[PDB]
Amino acid sequence: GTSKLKYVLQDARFFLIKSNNHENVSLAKAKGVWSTLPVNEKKLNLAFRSARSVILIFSVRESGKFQGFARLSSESHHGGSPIHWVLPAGMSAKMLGGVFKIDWICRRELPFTKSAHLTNPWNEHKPVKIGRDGQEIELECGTQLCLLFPPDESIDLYQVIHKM
Ligand SMILES: COc1cc(CN(Cc2cc(=O)[nH]c(=O)[nH]2)C2CC2)cc2c1OCO2
Repeated sequence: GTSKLKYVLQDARFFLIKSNNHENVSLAKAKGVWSTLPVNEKKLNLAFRSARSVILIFSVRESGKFQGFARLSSESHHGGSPIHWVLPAGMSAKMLGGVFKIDWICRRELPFTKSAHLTNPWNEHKPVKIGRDGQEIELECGTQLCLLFPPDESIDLYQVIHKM
């Protein structure tokens, strides 16, 4: 069903997260963590305090797809286990902010062709696939986008609900 998912998404905030490669999304899916540049770290920490759920919707650059979505379970923190992010040439790990813990809601992919009818008011009503890393997605567009993903029957939202 979709009812627990709708409950988790109720009054949520949504952010488009771009990854340079599949390797970083794979790491995030395996370890339940994400990290970003300080500009987006500040936005996400503010959002985490502001709303019952903050949803990150992931898209690997040039893949033509979203790779899933996850809920922030923490603000960013430093000093944990280093994550061997495949950083681009020239970016040290020190350029990153802290690490956010996340709980995956859907690890299935969604092609951009399936979201062509959804526009994001916070990015000039451009198709929701279009946006910089960290672009906020307005509630209604973000909710409908998440509802387009194939159901992920491997995940049980019971434990997620208890964290709200
Ligand atoms: C494009 O190369 C980059 C790689 C990273 C490593 N990052 C993936 C990631 C990619 C991204 O685009 N945005 C993110 O927040 N994270 C892992 C820490 C999770 C961070 C970057 C970045 O440029 C903007 O900051």
